[PDB]
Amino acid sequence: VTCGQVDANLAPCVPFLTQGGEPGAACCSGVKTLNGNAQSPDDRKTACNCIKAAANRYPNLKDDAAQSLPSKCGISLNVPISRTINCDTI
Ligand SMILES: CCCCCCCCCCCCCC(=O)O
Repeated sequence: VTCGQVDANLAPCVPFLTQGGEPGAACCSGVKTLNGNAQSPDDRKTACNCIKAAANRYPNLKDDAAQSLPSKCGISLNVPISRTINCDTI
């Protein structure tokens, strides 16, 4: 896991994460790839920190979009999309 790969995976989620609505196929696919790549505790902690960085790019981030993404994509998300998560607890 690198932050560049996290950014690539989550890029198609940016409109949903910033405007609400539904994630869409490309976003759900991106998140499933990420979730697939966060296979170890280290990978998960690393991904968590990169996702937190990404989430903190957008002053207009919709936290409830972020919170609804796993249910809308049908996945158990190992690394939640959050601006404030402490990644040590992942
Ligand atoms: C369970 C994941 C396998 C699906 C692989 C690509 C799916 C992309 C569209 C995602 C929509 C959610 C599907 C689902 O997990 O039920």
